[PDB]
Amino acid sequence: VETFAFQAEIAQLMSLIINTFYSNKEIFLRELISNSSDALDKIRYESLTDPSKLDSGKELHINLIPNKQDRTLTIVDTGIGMTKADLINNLGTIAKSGTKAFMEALQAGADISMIGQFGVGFYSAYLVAEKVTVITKHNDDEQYAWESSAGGSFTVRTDTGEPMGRGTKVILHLKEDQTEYLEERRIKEIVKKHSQFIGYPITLFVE
Ligand SMILES: Oc1ccc2c(-c3cc(Br)c(O)cc3O)noc2c1
Repeated sequence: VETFAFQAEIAQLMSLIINTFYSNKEIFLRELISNSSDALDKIRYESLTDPSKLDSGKELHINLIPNKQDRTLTIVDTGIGMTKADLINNLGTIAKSGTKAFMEALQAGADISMIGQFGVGFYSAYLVAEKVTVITKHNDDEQYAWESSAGGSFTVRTDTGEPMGRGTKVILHLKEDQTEYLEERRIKEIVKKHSQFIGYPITLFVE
């Protein structure tokens, strides 16, 4: 298990998300589904010239898996997946510059819901999650698990869990007061409101 420090700017972003009074937390799901869509677009694009890229899984989709016993909401996609380097480099984002822009926008009157416009939507997960685990598999790398409960550090390890063919799984370990996001009707509402034009099947698992 390797432990890394967040860049100061990203730690600042995370504290802002965790500490700011802001009621419209539901947008985290839109942001994660958008990320999944982007990753699915990437593997589809690659497959247009090299169909063997889909040998690790032909179906391009997004699954939403609530588990009330574990208090987790898991978002699974069969997108391109991230390499170990992607994970370490802020989950494939340019988060330092994105955070700078986001901060400046907030000071000018923007609100947290606009986070995705700055390319750092992943971190909105911390609106509702006390811990986030990201399991990922790219065609050109091994399966890795990234994890952070904020507090300035994240870990990366090779994943010995259930193998995924290809793609990314974001496991949200929800805060005690945010269990509404495990309820079918609430999740359905959010998907319908914010993700109407995502061009991949979004399947909400039931329990
Ligand atoms: O260059 C990239 C950037 C992000 C992702 C992702 C990804 C990252 C997050 Br974070 C997420 O929530 C969902 C994803 O599919 N999978 O593969 C990628 C490749």
